[PDB]
Amino acid sequence: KMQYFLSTGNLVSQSGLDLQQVSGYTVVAEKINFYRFISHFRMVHRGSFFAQLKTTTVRKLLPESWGFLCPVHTPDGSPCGLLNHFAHKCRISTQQSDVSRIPSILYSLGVAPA
Amino acid sequence: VEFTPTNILSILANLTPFSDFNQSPRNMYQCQMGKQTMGTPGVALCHRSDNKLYRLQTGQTPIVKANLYDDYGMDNFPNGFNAVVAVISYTGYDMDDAMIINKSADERGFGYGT
Amino acid sequence: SSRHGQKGVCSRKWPTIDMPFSETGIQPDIIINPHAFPSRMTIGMFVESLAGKAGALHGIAQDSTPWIFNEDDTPADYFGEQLAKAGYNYHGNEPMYSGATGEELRADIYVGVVYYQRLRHMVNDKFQVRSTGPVNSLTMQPVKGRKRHGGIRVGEMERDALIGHGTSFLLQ
Amino acid sequence: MDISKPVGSEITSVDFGILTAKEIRNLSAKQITNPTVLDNLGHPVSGGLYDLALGAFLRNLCSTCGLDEKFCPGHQGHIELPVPCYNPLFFNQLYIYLRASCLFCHHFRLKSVEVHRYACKLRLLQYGLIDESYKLDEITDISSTLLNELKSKRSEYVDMAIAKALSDGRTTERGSFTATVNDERKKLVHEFHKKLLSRGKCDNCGMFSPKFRKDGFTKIFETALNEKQITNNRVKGSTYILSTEVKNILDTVFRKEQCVLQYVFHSRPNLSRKLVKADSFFMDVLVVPPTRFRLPSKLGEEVHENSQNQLLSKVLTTSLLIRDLNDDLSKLLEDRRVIFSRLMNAFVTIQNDVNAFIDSTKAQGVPIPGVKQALEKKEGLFRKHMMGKRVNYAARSVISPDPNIETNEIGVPPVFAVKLTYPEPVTAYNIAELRQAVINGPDKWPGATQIQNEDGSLVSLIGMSVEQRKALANQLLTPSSNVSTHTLNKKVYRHIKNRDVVLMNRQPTLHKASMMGHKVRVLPNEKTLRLHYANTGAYNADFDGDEMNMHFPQNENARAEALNLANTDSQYLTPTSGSPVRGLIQDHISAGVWLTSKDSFFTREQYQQYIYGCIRPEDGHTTRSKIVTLPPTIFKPYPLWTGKQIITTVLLNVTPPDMPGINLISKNKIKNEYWGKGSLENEVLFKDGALLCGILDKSQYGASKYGIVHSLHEVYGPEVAAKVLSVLGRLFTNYITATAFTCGMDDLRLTAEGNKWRTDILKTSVDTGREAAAEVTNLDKDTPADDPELLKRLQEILRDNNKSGILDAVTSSKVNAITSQVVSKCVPDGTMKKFPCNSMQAMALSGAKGSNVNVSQIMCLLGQQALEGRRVPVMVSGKTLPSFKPYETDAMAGGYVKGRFYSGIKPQEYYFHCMAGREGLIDTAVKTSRSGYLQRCLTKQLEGVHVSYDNSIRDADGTLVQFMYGGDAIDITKESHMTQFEFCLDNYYALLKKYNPSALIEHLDVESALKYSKKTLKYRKKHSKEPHYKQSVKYDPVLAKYNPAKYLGSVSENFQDKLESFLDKNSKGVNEKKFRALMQLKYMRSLINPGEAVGIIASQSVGEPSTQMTLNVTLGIPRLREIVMTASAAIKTPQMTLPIWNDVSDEQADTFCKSISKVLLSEVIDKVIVTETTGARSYVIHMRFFDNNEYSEEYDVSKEELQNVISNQFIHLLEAAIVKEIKKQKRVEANNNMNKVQRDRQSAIISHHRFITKYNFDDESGKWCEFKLELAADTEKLLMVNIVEEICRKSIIRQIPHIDRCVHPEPENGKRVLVTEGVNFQAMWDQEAFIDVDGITSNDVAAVLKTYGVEAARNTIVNEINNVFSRYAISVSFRHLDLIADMMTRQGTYLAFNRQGMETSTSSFMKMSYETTCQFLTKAVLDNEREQLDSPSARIVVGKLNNVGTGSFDVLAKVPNA
Amino acid sequence: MIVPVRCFSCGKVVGDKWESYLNLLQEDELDEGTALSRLGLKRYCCRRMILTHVDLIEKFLRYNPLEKR
DNA sequence: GTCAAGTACTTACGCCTGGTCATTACTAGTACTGCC
DNA sequence: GGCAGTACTAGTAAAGAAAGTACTTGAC
RNA sequence: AGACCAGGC
Ligand SMILES: Nc1nc2c(ncn2[C@@H]2O[C@H](COP(=O)(O)CP(=O)(O)OP(=O)(O)O)[C@@H](O)[C@H]2O)c(=O)[nH]1
Ligand SMILES: [Mg+2]
Ligand SMILES: [Zn+2]
Ligand SMILES: [Zn+2]
Ligand SMILES: [Zn+2]
Repeated sequence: KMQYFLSTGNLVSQSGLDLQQVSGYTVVAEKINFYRFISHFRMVHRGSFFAQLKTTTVRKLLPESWGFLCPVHTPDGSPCGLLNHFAHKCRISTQQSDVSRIPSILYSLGVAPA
Repeated sequence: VEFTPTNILSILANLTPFSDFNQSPRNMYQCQMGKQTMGTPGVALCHRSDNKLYRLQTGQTPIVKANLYDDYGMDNFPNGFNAVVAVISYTGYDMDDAMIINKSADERGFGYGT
Repeated sequence: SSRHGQKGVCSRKWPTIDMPFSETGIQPDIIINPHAFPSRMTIGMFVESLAGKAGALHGIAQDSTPWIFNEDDTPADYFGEQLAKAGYNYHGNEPMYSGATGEELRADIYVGVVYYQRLRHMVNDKFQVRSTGPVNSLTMQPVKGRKRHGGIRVGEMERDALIGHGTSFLLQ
Repeated sequence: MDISKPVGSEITSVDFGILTAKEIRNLSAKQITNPTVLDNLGHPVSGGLYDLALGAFLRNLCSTCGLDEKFCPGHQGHIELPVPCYNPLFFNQLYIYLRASCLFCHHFRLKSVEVHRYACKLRLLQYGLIDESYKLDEITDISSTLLNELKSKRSEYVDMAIAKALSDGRTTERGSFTATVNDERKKLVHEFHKKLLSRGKCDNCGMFSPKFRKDGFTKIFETALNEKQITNNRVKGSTYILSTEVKNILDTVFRKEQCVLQYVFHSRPNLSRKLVKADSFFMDVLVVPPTRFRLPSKLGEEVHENSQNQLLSKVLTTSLLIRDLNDDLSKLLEDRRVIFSRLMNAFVTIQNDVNAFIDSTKAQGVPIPGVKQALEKKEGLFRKHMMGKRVNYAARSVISPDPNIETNEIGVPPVFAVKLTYPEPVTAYNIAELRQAVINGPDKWPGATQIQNEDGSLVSLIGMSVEQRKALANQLLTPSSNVSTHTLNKKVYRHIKNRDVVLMNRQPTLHKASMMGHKVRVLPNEKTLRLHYANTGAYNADFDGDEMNMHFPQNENARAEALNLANTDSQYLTPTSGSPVRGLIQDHISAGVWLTSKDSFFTREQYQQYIYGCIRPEDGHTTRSKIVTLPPTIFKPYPLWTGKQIITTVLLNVTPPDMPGINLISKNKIKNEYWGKGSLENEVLFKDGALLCGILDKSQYGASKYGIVHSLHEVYGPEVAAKVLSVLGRLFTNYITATAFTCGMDDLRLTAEGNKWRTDILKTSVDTGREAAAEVTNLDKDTPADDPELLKRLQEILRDNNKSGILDAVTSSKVNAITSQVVSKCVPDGTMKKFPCNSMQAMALSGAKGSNVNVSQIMCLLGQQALEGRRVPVMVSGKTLPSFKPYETDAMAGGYVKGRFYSGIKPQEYYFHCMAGREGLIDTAVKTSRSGYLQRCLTKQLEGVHVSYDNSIRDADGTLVQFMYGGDAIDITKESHMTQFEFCLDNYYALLKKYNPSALIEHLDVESALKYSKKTLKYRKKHSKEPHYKQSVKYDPVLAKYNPAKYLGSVSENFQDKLESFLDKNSKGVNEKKFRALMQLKYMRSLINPGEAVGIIASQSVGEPSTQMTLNVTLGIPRLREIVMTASAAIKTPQMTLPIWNDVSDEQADTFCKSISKVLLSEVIDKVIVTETTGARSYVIHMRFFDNNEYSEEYDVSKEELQNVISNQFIHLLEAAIVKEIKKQKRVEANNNMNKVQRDRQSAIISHHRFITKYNFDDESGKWCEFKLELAADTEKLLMVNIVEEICRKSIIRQIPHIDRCVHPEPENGKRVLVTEGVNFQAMWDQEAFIDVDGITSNDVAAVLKTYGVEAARNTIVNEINNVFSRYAISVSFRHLDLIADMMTRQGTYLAFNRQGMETSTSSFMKMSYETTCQFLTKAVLDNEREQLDSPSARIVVGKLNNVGTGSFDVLAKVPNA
Repeated sequence: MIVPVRCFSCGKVVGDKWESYLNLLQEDELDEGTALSRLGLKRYCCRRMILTHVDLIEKFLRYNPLEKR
C-alpha cells in the first residue's frame, strides 16, 4: 500500500488528512539531465487545488519570499507562480530544537508567567 | 546584512551567466530550458535501465561560469559546448528564432548525442 | 539554446566554404540573428561573447555570478580591455568576409564564444505522417496518437476557419 | 470517399420523436434476458448482453444477417422492464403534468374554457399566424350556455384565420415556422405551464386534489390532504405512489384533454394525426445498443467489459429479482407482509438502474458514466467527434524557415512526399506521367503506392518488384472486361508532386488566415516543413519549435478551392481592418534601409548580379523573357548605379509591360533628422515605377497599409504583389550575403557626455518619492522623510486599498516624467555610435525588430516596474522588501529602477523586475481562457450568417439580420483604395486596364442608376439643415432601390459625397467625367460577393484582436464579457453623459452636480453614542453631527432637511430593524422648555412611531440629535450600535433614484461633459435648464433599450464595443460591429451570445452541439421539432454540403441531346 | 567524453594534445595560457578545445563489467 | 397575486508529445500434512 | 492405515477558497 | 479508452 502511493501519487485515507488535494503527491524523478534531476529536490508546490482555479493573486511573486523562494526559477504556462523552487542557501528544519530552557530564561528577562 | 546577494536565487538561477543583464522572462525561460537539455545524466549508464535517456557525447565546461558552478560539481555533468557564435544577418535562414550550424562543424561531431 | 533563453530550431547546416570567415581564419559554427536581441533584451548574451572570447585567448575562466560588476566598472570595459591586450577589438568585433562573394563586409562583425545547450526536442520525436491507418472502433475516425500511426485533429476552431474562407468542399 | 462511387439519395431533413414500446419489439433482433455477459471459454451466451443475434462478436458470425465482423452493421435488441419506469429525460416535464391535473375528473385544474384558449392560440402558432393569435383574446357564476358558445367563436375564428392565410399565399399546410414564432411559442407554453401549476381547486368540478412531492429522482410522493378541505370532497354529491399508478392517471388525463396537447407537443402541424400518449413519457422497454457499439475494453490480457454492459447487467439482475419476487404472489399473512415491502423496494432500484444507464448524475449511489454524459461537454460526442474530427491524409512536423520559395508554396520533406498520396483516375493524358509514376513504385519520388481498379479493388505496390510493377503499368489503361463497370477507369494513388495543393495550419487558428492553401515544392533533404517569411505574420509563427499541420485534399473540388478561394495570395489583406498581414520581416527590412540609402552605389558587375539573383527569367518571374536595365546614375569617372535604381528595375521586370509604372507618394518610419540636415528621405516617391526619393522600410514592404507592395496589390493585382515579395525576398537576401548586417556591444554605449546627462536627471529622482508622498498625504511644505506625521499617515494609506492606489498613481506619474527626460535627451543625441551605423537603434526606427521603449531600457533607463496598475506590493510592516526601511519615501523602494540592461540592475532592482516579468506571463498564459470563450460564443450564433444573392445578409434558416452588409455591401479587403482618390488619379491609365470600363458597358445598366443618384444628391443638399426627425425624406438612398452589383452608379451616400468633394477642391490627359466613371466601376467591383461567410468573419474580427489585449469604468475583455456574452442589465459600472448647455458656465455646473450626487445620513454624522440603561431597556441614541457651517457647505444639506430625514426616514427604518431582531431572538444641553413647538414636534414622534419616548433636535445649531428608545424586560440584549450604523448607511438625505454620484470631468475633445455614476433618464428630463436632453448618451445598453427603443440600444452597443478597442488602438471595421449589433437586437430585445440568447432558434443541432446537449435534446423531442438542416452545425452532424460560399448554389450540366 | 579529434571550427588536429597539456600543467608548472601557446594552438577556436575539455571518459571507465572488484 | 431569497445547474483557449497504473476482500473449497 | 487441522487457492462479490439564470418554496 | 504526472507552441 506504500508502493501504491509512490507509484501513483493517490492518497488513500479513511480519515482524510489536513490536505486539500487527494492526488498528485509523487512525481517521476527524470534524470533527463542533471539540471533537471537536482531541480526535483528543490521544488515547492502549493497544491493541485490551486492549479484548477481562475484567480491570479495566489501566483504572485511576493516580497516575503526574499531569499526563501527563487524569483525566476518558475515554469511558464499553467504551473506559473504555483510550482517554484527554493533559494540555494534556504534550508528546511527537520528536527524539534531544544526549547526546555527558554521559559526558564524568559522569566529572568521580565516576562510575568501565564 | 546578507553574506552575498546571490543566495536568493536558486541552483539553476545562479548558473545563468550575467543574469542581471537579461530581461526577466528570458531568465525565467533559461531555468525552464536548462533543465530540458541533452546533457550527461550520469556515468553509470551501463548499470541503468531507464526507459528513455538522452546523452550528449562530448560536453565542455563553460568559459563563462558562476562560482557556484564549480561548487555544486557541475563539471561532473557537462550540459553543452562552447560555440563560436557570430551575431550576423548573413544567411537569410535564421530570422525569427532560427539559427544555423556550420555544416563541417557537426561533420566533426559538434553537438552530437545519442 | 544559449544560457539566456535564446531558443530556436536549426534551418540548414550551412557549408564551410559558404560561411563568413574572419581574418584570423576561423569560421563561426553558430549564426544567431541580431534581431533576436532588441525585442528580447538579452544583453547577458552580448557580454558572454566578450567574456567568452577574452577567456579563450588568455586561457582563463571568468566568474559571472551576478552583481560582481557595478555601474562604474561595466563588463564591456572589463572584457574590452582584455580583448585589447590580446590584439583583438575592444568592442568584441572582428573583420569578416563573405564566403559566397569573397568581399569585405561593411562593418566589423560581432563574434565571440558562448556556451550553447542542445535541447531534447528533436524532429524525430515530433514529425508524424498519415495517409491512412488504424481507426477507432466506435466512430471509424482515425486514432489519437503519433506512436499508434494516428491522425491530427481538425477541431472546432479549424472548422469555422474553413467556413470563413467560404470553402465548402474543404470542410466536407 | 470515392468520386467514382456516387450516392443517390440525400437526407433533406430530420425530426425528433420518442420510441414507443411497440416499435422496439418489432425493430428488435432478440430480447436479451440474463445478466451474464459471456460464459467460460469466452463464448457469448445466448440471451445475454453479448449475443450473436445483436451482431458478430469476436470472430463469430452474426445470427441475424450471417456476416462477419467487418460487414455486420450491428443489430438492436431490447429488454422487458416489468414495471413502467420513468424516463429521466422527461421527468421534469412529466412532473408538471403529474401535478396540475385533477385526480377526480381527469382534466387539468384550470377551467376548461381557458385551457381551450391555449389550444386555439397554439394552433395558430403552428402556422405562420403570430399576429392573429393576439386578435383571439378580443373574442370575449357563469353558465355553460355561453361558454359552450364562446368556444365555438374562438374555434371558428381559427378555422377562418387558417383557411385565409393558406389561400393568401402565406402558409403551406406543412405550416410556417420561423425563429420569431419559436419565440412566442416558447413564451406561450411557459405561460401555460406556470398557470397550470398555480391552482387550488379544479375549476370544472370544484374540489381539491392531493398535492405531490418530488423527493428527487426515482421516487414520487403524494402529500396528506388536509382536514380543512376534505369537506369539499363531502359536499360534491407521505405515501409513495407506484409508477404504474402515475401512468394510470396520465393515460386518462391525456384522453380527456387530447385536443390541447396535440398543439403543445407539436411545433409544425401534425400531418400524421397521431395521438400523444402518456406512455411516451415513461419507458417500458430499454433498447440495448448493438454489440458493435459496446465492444469490451481490450488491452492485452486486461479485458474489461464496456461500461454500458456493467449498467445493463444491473438492470437485468434487478429484472430477474422482481420476477422472483412476483413468484411469491402466486404462492399466496407474514408471507405477504414482508414480500411486498421488498417488492416495492425493487420498484425503486430498477428505476435507479434505468436512471444510471441514461444519466449518471440522476442516480443515487466514481460512478459509471451514462448515455447522457457521452454527449455533453468537451470530450462528448458533438464537440469531440462531430464538430472536430481526426483526419486521414494529413501531416504535422516542425517548421524551419526557407527563402528561395515562391511565397505561395510550402516546402514538403521527402518523407511526407512518399506517404501522402492522391488518387488520379487514368485518362488519355495521364498515361505519359502516371505510367512512370506507377513504375517508380512506393519509394521513388515521383511515384505511386496503390492502384484502385475499376471494380473497387485495390492493389498495393509495396511488396512488389520492378518486373511485376512494369506489368501493371501496361495493364493500367485497358478497356473493361465487365459491363457493369464499363464507364469507370483505374485510379493510381500517385505521390504528392510539385503541382498539388496543401492546407497549412497553425494552432490556435484565431482567424481564417491562420489556415491557408499553399502550393507544394518538394525538397530533397530533411524532415521539416519549410515556410517563407511572408507567411509568418498571418500564422503568428516564429521558429522556436513551432510545428504546424498540413492537410492534403483528395479531390478536384477541394483542389480548386485551396488554389482559388482559400489561397494564400487571396489572403494578403485581412478582413478585420483591411490592413495587410503578409510581408517581409526582420533581415529584409534592415537590408532595404541600407540598400536604398544614398550611400549605396553599385558598379556594373554588382548591378547586374543583384538583378539576375532575384529575377531569374527561366522560372518566369520576368514579363519580357530578357532582363532590361537602366542607364547608370553617374556616368563619369566610372558608371555607378544607386541602390534606389536596383528596385526601380526590379519593379520594371516583374511588372507587366504596356501598362504604365506605379505612382505612389507615401512616407516611412525614419525621420529626416536621422539622416542629416535637409534630407528628404522620409517621403517616398515612385514616379512611373521609379523610386526617386526615400527609404523603403517596414511601412513600404511589410504588414503595413499604403506601402509600395500594398499599392502593387491594388494597381496590378494580387498575383503580382505576391511575386514582388518573392523577388524582394531574394534581392534582399543576396544583398545580405554579400553586404551583411550585424549588431554588437558597440551599439549599446552612450557617450561620455551622454552618461553625464543620464546620471544628472537621475539625481533629480532621489527626492521625487518624498515630494509625491507629501502631496498625497497633504503634509505642508518640504517635510522630511522621517517626519512622524508623515510616517503616521503613510501607515493609514497602506491599510486602505484605494488610498494606496492613489499613492501608487501620483508617484508613478512623477517618476515616468523623470524617465521621459532621460529618453528625450540621451537618445539619439547622447549615443556613441549613431544612425545608420548604430544597428540596435537602426532596427527599431525601421520597425524591423524592436521598439523605442526597448532601446530605452537597454541604453538609458529600465523604468518604473508596474504591477496590475499599481507599484510593487508592500508587506504588513510597510517594508516593500527587507532591504528597505519601513515606510520610506524613496522612488527606488517602490519599484522605480535606475539601472539599465547595459550596465546592470541592482539586486533589489532585479527582484522588483522579477515581479513584473511573472505578471506578464500569468496574464499571457492563464487569462486567454477568457478571450477564447468570447470567440466560441460569437462563432456559434454567427456561423450561418452569410451574404445572400439579394445582397442582403441573413441567417442560415432564412431570417434576416441586415438588409445590406454595412449599409453599402462592400468587402473590407477591397475598400482600401476606394477613397484614396489622389492615388487612383495618378494611376488612372493602369487601373483602367484592370477594371476596363468600355468592355463592361454591355452587360450592365448605366443610364438608370445615375439619374436617381442625381435626384437624391440634389435633394439632400437642398435639405439637411434641419435634424433627422424633421426630414420628410421623399427619396430612398440609391443603394436600396437599385442593385449595386448590377447598376453602375448605385453607390453609398458618403462615397458620393467624398467623390464630389475630391472632384471639386483640386481641379486638374484625363478629364473629370472619365475619373468619376472609373470610381463607380471600382466601387461596383469592390462589392461583396454573395456567399461570404460574414458572421464568421465578424466573429473572428473580434476574438482575434481580443488576443491583442492578452497573450472608473470597466475596460477590455471584462467589458466584452458584459456586452457580448452576458448582456447584463445589472452592469457593473453604469454611467450617463450629460451635455452642458453653452449658456451655463462651469461654476453653474459643479454647483449643480451636488444636487444630483447622493447624500447619505452616514455622510453627515461625526459619531453616535448610545447609552443603554437597564434597572425597562432604555437606549439613549445621541447622534453627533458635523458643524452646520461644515456640512451645509460640503453637501449643502440644510438644518431643517436633516431633521426630517431623522423624523420621517431614519426612524422608520431603525424601528423596522429592531422588531426584526426581537422576532428572531425567540429561538451640556439646556432644559426642554425652550418652546412648545419642540414639545409638539416631540409629541408627534412619540405618537406616530412605536417605542420612542423622547425626541429633540438641535434647532439652533444643528449639531446634535438625541432620542430615547425604550424596550421591555422580555427582550434580551441587542447590539444597537451595529444596528444604528447599518441604518445610517441606508437612510438617504437627498437621493435621485439609481444615481450615486455626478462628476464634472475635464472637457474631452471640445464638448462639455457631465458624467453621472448611475442611470436614470426620467429624472434628468426635468433638468432642461442645464443639460441638453437630446444628447444624453449612456453606458447601460439595457436602460437605453427601455427608454429610447430598439434602434438606440443598437447604436449604443456599437459605440460601447467600439471604445473597448479604442483604448488599445485596435481598428476593427464598423461592419463587424454592425452585424454583432444587429444579431443581438434581432428580436427587439437585447439577447446575449449564450444558451439563453440562442433558445429562440430553429436549428436544434446548433443548440445541442453548443452546450447543455440533453436539455436542448428534450426540448427538441417534446416539440417534435423538424429541422431543415440549415445551420452549418446541423449539416456537419448529418453530413451535408455546407450552405455557405461554394455550397450556396447548384451546378447544372447542359447535355446536348434530348 | 574523450578528447575531440579535429576541432569544430577550422579543423585543426587537436586530439593529440590532451595528454601533452596535462603534462605541461603538472610537471612543467605553467598556466593555461602559456600551455595552449606552446602546443601550437593559436586561434581561439582551437584554444577552447583543450582549455575546456572535461575528459569525462575517466569517470566512465571505473564501471568495468568485465573484471571483478 | 405577490416580491422574496434560497437553491440548483451551468459553463470556464486551441493543438501536440511522452510516461505510468489499473479490484479487493473473503469465502468456501480441495489438497497438504500431522497425527494416532 | 485413515482422520482432521491448517494453509493455501482460486473463486465469484463490493468499491476544503470561481460568476450567471431558472426554479420551487416562502411569508404576507 | 480513462485518471494522474511531466512537458511543447
Ligand atoms: N492558444 C494558446 N497559445 C499559446 C499558449 N501558450 C503559448 N501560445 C503561443 O505560443 C507563443 C508564445 O510566445 P512567447 O511566450 O514566447 C512570447 P515572446 O516574447 O517569446 O515572443 P517573441 O518576442 O516574438 O519571441 C505565442 O505566439 C502563442 O500564440 C496557450 O496557452 N494557448
Ligand atoms: Mg513559436
Ligand atoms: Zn448482423
Ligand atoms: Zn376536477
Ligand atoms: Zn580551430
